[PDB]
Amino acid sequence: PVAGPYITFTDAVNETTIMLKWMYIPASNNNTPIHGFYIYYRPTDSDNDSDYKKDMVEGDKYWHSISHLQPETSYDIKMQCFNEGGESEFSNVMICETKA
Amino acid sequence: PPRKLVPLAYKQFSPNVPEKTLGASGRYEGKIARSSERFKELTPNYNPDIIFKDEENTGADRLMTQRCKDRLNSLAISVMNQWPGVKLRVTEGWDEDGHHSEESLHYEGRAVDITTSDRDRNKYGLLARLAVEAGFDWVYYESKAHVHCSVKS
Ligand SMILES: [Ca+2]
Ligand SMILES: [Ca+2]
Ligand SMILES: [Zn+2]
Repeated sequence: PVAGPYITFTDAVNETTIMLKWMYIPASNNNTPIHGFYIYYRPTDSDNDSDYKKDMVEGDKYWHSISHLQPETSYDIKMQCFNEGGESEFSNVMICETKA
Repeated sequence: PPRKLVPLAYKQFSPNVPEKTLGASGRYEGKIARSSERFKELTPNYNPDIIFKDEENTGADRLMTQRCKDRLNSLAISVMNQWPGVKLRVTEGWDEDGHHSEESLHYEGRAVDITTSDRDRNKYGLLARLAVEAGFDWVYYESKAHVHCSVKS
């Protein structure tokens, strides 16, 4: 896969978790099969791409919830789809904060 | 030689009026995309003494208006003069990722989310005051994680 997903909405569900949704259309990827998505997130106060943590979801969901985050903290969030051939480009990068 | 200032309190803004008023930054004029005719009104800021987050890897943060650029460029001097060894940091400039409330001045490259390169939030109050004195038409301690700045059109 080459073209990545597109994060459509992100928001804080509470003090330690964030909800996000996204869209995706193949044909831009020749309709290749998709075996899931990687959701990357990192404390905004970091600028090093080695600080992103990673979550796995199946290619059958358009939304997800990132748990075990820090209260009242800002996070950079981006994602990518993938198959047995590797990962796609990163989606747009969204900045979302949790609850106080 | 650093100067003695009056820090802005969290969630405070200056001038003391809504951002979209004439006494502040003015009204929203439309969302600038790459395809937008007005996109060409955005110059990239390549100041060596400004740290740009650019977590998008698109250099979108550097994109802003000539006015936002002048106000920003002189704040970079104000910050180094205040805390020698510390630089101005930008976390958000013009935006096309879309996590900002509709009619956000980020979509027009007229606003910036700023911090201190060391992320010492105790410096943010002062940082906000500096932005005000740097000529920024609107300054707003928007979050614990960043200060909000914007300019007219
Ligand atoms: Ca950014
Ligand atoms: Ca952005
Ligand atoms: Zn902002």
